[PDB]
Amino acid sequence: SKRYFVTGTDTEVGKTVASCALLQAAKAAGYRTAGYKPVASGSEKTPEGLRNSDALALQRNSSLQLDYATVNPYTFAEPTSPHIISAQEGRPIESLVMSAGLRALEQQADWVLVEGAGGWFTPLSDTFTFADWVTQEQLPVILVVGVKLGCINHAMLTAQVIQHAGLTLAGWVANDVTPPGKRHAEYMTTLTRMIPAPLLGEIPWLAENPENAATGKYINLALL
Ligand SMILES: Nc1ncnc2c1ncn2[C@@H]1O[C@H](COP(=O)(O)OP(=O)(O)O)[C@@H](O)[C@H]1O
Ligand SMILES: [Mg+2]
Ligand SMILES: [Mg+2]
Repeated sequence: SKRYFVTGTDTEVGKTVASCALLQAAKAAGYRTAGYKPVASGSEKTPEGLRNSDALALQRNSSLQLDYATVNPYTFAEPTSPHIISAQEGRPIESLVMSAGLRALEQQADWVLVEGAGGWFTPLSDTFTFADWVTQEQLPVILVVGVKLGCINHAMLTAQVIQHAGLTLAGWVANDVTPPGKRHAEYMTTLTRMIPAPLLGEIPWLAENPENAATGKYINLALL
Protein backbone atom coordinates (compact mmCIF):
# COMPACT_ATOMS: atom_id res chain seq x y z
CA SER A 1 0.00 0.00 0.00
CA LYS A 2 1.18 3.62 -0.51
CA ARG A 3 3.24 5.34 2.20
CA TYR A 4 4.98 8.76 2.41
CA PHE A 5 7.09 10.52 5.04
CA VAL A 6 6.48 14.27 5.29
CA THR A 7 9.40 16.44 6.39
CA GLY A 8 9.94 20.22 6.36
CA THR A 9 12.66 22.87 5.90
CA ASP A 10 12.33 23.63 9.63
CA THR A 11 9.80 23.40 12.48
CA GLU A 12 6.85 25.80 12.02
CA VAL A 13 6.81 25.89 8.21
CA GLY A 14 3.51 24.04 7.50
CA LYS A 15 4.24 20.28 7.61
CA THR A 16 0.97 19.70 9.48
CA VAL A 17 -1.13 21.98 7.29
CA ALA A 18 0.39 20.44 4.15
CA SER A 19 -0.07 16.89 5.51
CA CYS A 20 -3.77 17.61 6.04
CA ALA A 21 -4.05 18.84 2.45
CA LEU A 22 -2.32 15.67 1.24
CA LEU A 23 -4.69 13.45 3.27
CA GLN A 24 -7.77 15.31 1.98
CA ALA A 25 -6.52 14.86 -1.58
CA ALA A 26 -6.00 11.13 -1.06
CA LYS A 27 -9.51 10.66 0.34
CA ALA A 28 -10.85 12.56 -2.65
CA ALA A 29 -8.98 10.11 -4.87
CA GLY A 30 -10.78 7.15 -3.22
CA TYR A 31 -8.08 5.90 -0.87
CA ARG A 32 -8.64 4.54 2.62
CA THR A 33 -6.34 6.96 4.46
CA ALA A 34 -4.46 7.29 7.73
CA GLY A 35 -2.10 9.97 9.08
CA TYR A 36 0.64 8.96 11.53
CA LYS A 37 2.69 11.23 13.84
CA PRO A 38 4.72 8.61 15.68
CA VAL A 39 6.60 11.12 17.81
CA ALA A 40 5.21 14.44 19.03
CA SER A 41 6.35 17.09 21.54
CA GLY A 42 4.41 20.22 22.58
CA SER A 43 1.11 18.68 23.76
CA GLU A 44 -1.83 19.58 26.02
CA LYS A 45 -3.55 17.74 28.86
CA THR A 46 -7.02 16.13 28.49
CA PRO A 47 -8.90 13.60 30.66
CA GLU A 48 -7.64 10.85 28.31
CA GLY A 49 -3.97 11.91 28.65
CA LEU A 50 -1.77 14.27 26.60
CA ARG A 51 -2.96 15.24 23.14
CA ASN A 52 -0.73 16.79 20.44
CA SER A 53 -2.34 19.22 17.97
CA ASP A 54 -0.60 17.78 14.89
CA ALA A 55 -1.77 14.25 15.78
CA LEU A 56 -5.29 15.54 16.31
CA ALA A 57 -5.24 17.22 12.89
CA LEU A 58 -3.98 14.05 11.18
CA GLN A 59 -6.64 12.01 13.02
CA ARG A 60 -9.44 14.36 11.95
CA ASN A 61 -8.18 14.40 8.36
CA SER A 62 -7.97 10.59 8.05
CA SER A 63 -10.82 8.92 6.10
CA LEU A 64 -10.84 6.06 8.59
CA GLN A 65 -12.02 6.53 12.18
CA LEU A 66 -8.78 5.97 14.10
CA ASP A 67 -7.98 5.83 17.81
CA TYR A 68 -5.58 8.52 19.06
CA ALA A 69 -2.84 6.10 20.15
CA THR A 70 -2.72 4.52 16.69
CA VAL A 71 -2.03 7.97 15.22
CA ASN A 72 0.46 9.01 17.89
CA PRO A 73 2.05 6.42 20.17
CA TYR A 74 4.62 8.85 21.69
CA THR A 75 3.27 12.12 23.12
CA PHE A 76 5.38 14.58 25.16
CA ALA A 77 4.04 17.79 26.73
CA GLU A 78 7.10 20.04 26.46
CA PRO A 79 7.81 21.54 23.04
CA THR A 80 11.52 20.71 22.82
CA SER A 81 13.60 18.16 20.89
CA PRO A 82 12.11 14.66 21.36
CA HIS A 83 15.43 13.21 22.55
CA ILE A 84 15.73 15.79 25.33
CA ILE A 85 12.25 15.35 26.82
CA SER A 86 12.30 11.54 26.24
CA ALA A 87 15.51 11.26 28.32
CA GLN A 88 14.25 13.66 30.98
CA GLU A 89 10.96 11.75 31.45
CA GLY A 90 12.56 8.31 31.16
CA ARG A 91 10.32 7.26 28.25
CA PRO A 92 12.58 5.97 25.50
CA ILE A 93 11.57 6.27 21.87
CA GLU A 94 11.99 2.91 20.13
CA SER A 95 12.35 2.46 16.38
CA LEU A 96 10.55 -0.92 16.58
CA VAL A 97 7.50 0.66 18.26
CA MET A 98 7.37 3.41 15.64
CA SER A 99 7.54 0.78 12.89
CA ALA A 100 4.90 -1.47 14.47
CA GLY A 101 2.55 1.51 14.56
CA LEU A 102 3.02 2.11 10.84
CA ARG A 103 2.26 -1.60 10.18
CA ALA A 104 -0.86 -1.37 12.39
CA LEU A 105 -2.26 1.48 10.31
CA GLU A 106 -1.52 -0.48 7.12
CA GLN A 107 -3.89 -3.19 8.46
CA GLN A 108 -6.73 -0.81 7.58
CA ALA A 109 -5.43 1.98 5.29
CA ASP A 110 -4.15 1.70 1.72
CA TRP A 111 -2.57 5.19 1.80
CA VAL A 112 -0.57 6.29 4.84
CA LEU A 113 1.13 9.63 5.47
CA VAL A 114 3.75 9.93 8.20
CA GLU A 115 4.52 13.40 9.59
CA GLY A 116 7.98 13.90 11.12
CA ALA A 117 8.87 16.14 14.07
CA GLY A 118 10.82 19.37 13.38
CA GLY A 119 13.18 19.08 10.41
CA TRP A 120 15.07 16.14 8.89
CA PHE A 121 17.70 15.51 11.54
CA THR A 122 15.59 15.87 14.70
CA PRO A 123 17.11 13.61 17.35
CA LEU A 124 15.05 10.82 18.96
CA SER A 125 17.82 9.60 21.26
CA ASP A 126 21.46 10.63 21.81
CA THR A 127 22.43 8.15 19.08
CA PHE A 128 19.40 8.01 16.75
CA THR A 129 17.62 10.69 14.71
CA PHE A 130 14.33 10.73 12.80
CA ALA A 131 16.36 10.53 9.58
CA ASP A 132 17.71 7.19 10.79
CA TRP A 133 14.17 5.75 11.10
CA VAL A 134 13.02 7.02 7.73
CA THR A 135 16.13 5.45 6.19
CA GLN A 136 15.35 2.13 7.90
CA GLU A 137 11.77 2.20 6.61
CA GLN A 138 12.89 3.27 3.12
CA LEU A 139 9.97 5.68 2.95
CA PRO A 140 9.56 8.01 -0.02
CA VAL A 141 9.90 11.58 1.30
CA ILE A 142 7.77 14.65 0.66
CA LEU A 143 9.45 18.00 1.48
CA VAL A 144 7.29 20.86 2.79
CA VAL A 145 8.78 24.29 2.00
CA GLY A 146 7.53 27.35 3.93
CA VAL A 147 8.00 30.13 1.40
CA LYS A 148 10.06 32.80 3.18
CA LEU A 149 13.58 34.30 3.17
CA GLY A 150 16.05 31.50 3.82
CA CYS A 151 13.88 28.67 2.42
CA ILE A 152 16.02 28.14 -0.68
CA ASN A 153 19.07 27.19 1.41
CA HIS A 154 16.98 24.96 3.73
CA ALA A 155 15.21 23.21 0.83
CA MET A 156 18.55 22.58 -0.90
CA LEU A 157 20.23 21.32 2.28
CA THR A 158 17.35 18.92 3.01
CA ALA A 159 17.07 17.61 -0.55
CA GLN A 160 20.84 16.98 -0.76
CA VAL A 161 20.98 15.02 2.50
CA ILE A 162 17.88 12.91 1.63
CA GLN A 163 19.51 12.02 -1.67
CA HIS A 164 22.82 11.16 0.07
CA ALA A 165 20.89 8.73 2.31
CA GLY A 166 19.78 6.80 -0.80
CA LEU A 167 16.15 7.84 -0.29
CA THR A 168 13.64 9.01 -2.88
CA LEU A 169 12.48 12.63 -2.71
CA ALA A 170 8.94 11.90 -3.99
CA GLY A 171 7.83 15.53 -4.21
CA TRP A 172 7.63 18.94 -2.55
CA VAL A 173 4.80 21.19 -1.39
CA ALA A 174 5.08 24.99 -1.30
CA ASN A 175 3.30 26.47 1.72
CA ASP A 176 2.52 30.19 1.87
CA VAL A 177 3.12 30.90 5.54
CA THR A 178 2.66 34.66 5.17
CA PRO A 179 0.75 36.99 2.90
CA PRO A 180 2.17 37.50 -0.58
CA GLY A 181 5.38 39.54 -0.98
CA LYS A 182 7.30 40.96 -3.94
CA ARG A 183 9.52 38.06 -5.04
CA HIS A 184 7.00 35.21 -4.50
CA ALA A 185 7.03 34.15 -8.17
CA GLU A 186 10.84 34.36 -8.36
CA TYR A 187 11.13 32.28 -5.20
CA MET A 188 8.74 29.65 -6.59
CA THR A 189 10.69 29.49 -9.86
CA THR A 190 13.99 29.11 -8.00
CA LEU A 191 12.69 26.34 -5.73
CA THR A 192 11.11 24.55 -8.72
CA ARG A 193 14.46 24.52 -10.55
CA MET A 194 16.57 23.52 -7.56
CA ILE A 195 14.45 20.83 -5.83
CA PRO A 196 14.84 17.51 -7.67
CA ALA A 197 11.23 16.29 -7.29
CA PRO A 198 7.82 17.32 -8.60
CA LEU A 199 6.06 20.32 -7.08
CA LEU A 200 2.81 18.69 -5.82
CA GLY A 201 1.02 21.98 -5.28
CA GLU A 202 0.95 25.24 -3.34
CA ILE A 203 -1.14 26.02 -0.27
CA PRO A 204 -2.17 29.68 -0.10
CA TRP A 205 -2.00 31.89 3.00
CA LEU A 206 -5.04 30.85 5.06
CA ALA A 207 -5.04 32.91 8.26
CA GLU A 208 -7.95 31.18 10.09
CA ASN A 209 -7.71 27.48 10.98
CA PRO A 210 -5.82 26.23 7.92
CA GLU A 211 -5.68 22.67 9.28
CA ASN A 212 -9.43 22.27 8.66
CA ALA A 213 -9.61 24.42 5.53
CA ALA A 214 -10.52 22.48 2.37
CA THR A 215 -6.99 22.34 0.95
CA GLY A 216 -7.02 18.96 -0.83
CA LYS A 217 -7.77 20.90 -4.02
CA TYR A 218 -4.27 22.42 -3.99
CA ILE A 219 -2.59 19.03 -4.28
CA ASN A 220 -2.23 17.10 -7.52
CA LEU A 221 -1.82 13.50 -6.41
CA ALA A 222 -1.30 12.31 -9.99
CA LEU A 223 2.17 13.90 -9.77
CA LEU A 224 3.10 11.79 -6.76
N1 LIG B 1 -0.82 28.08 4.56
C1 LIG B 1 -0.95 28.61 5.78
N2 LIG B 1 -1.63 29.76 5.95
C2 LIG B 1 -1.60 30.41 7.11
N3 LIG B 1 -1.24 29.83 8.25
C3 LIG B 1 -0.43 28.75 8.13
C4 LIG B 1 -0.28 28.14 6.90
N4 LIG B 1 0.49 27.07 7.10
C5 LIG B 1 0.79 26.99 8.38
N5 LIG B 1 0.09 27.92 9.04
C6 LIG B 1 0.35 28.25 10.51
O1 LIG B 1 1.78 28.27 10.80
C7 LIG B 1 2.02 27.54 12.00
C8 LIG B 1 2.95 26.38 11.64
O2 LIG B 1 2.22 25.48 10.72
P1 LIG B 1 2.27 23.83 10.98
O3 LIG B 1 1.60 23.16 9.85
O4 LIG B 1 1.84 23.47 12.37
O5 LIG B 1 3.98 23.71 10.90
P2 LIG B 1 5.02 22.49 11.29
O6 LIG B 1 4.03 21.25 11.32
O7 LIG B 1 6.04 22.52 10.19
O8 LIG B 1 5.54 22.69 12.68
C9 LIG B 1 0.65 27.13 12.52
O9 LIG B 1 0.14 28.07 13.50
C10 LIG B 1 -0.27 27.10 11.31
O10 LIG B 1 -1.67 27.29 11.64
MG1 LIG C 1 4.75 22.50 14.72
MG1 LIG D 1 3.63 19.75 12.52
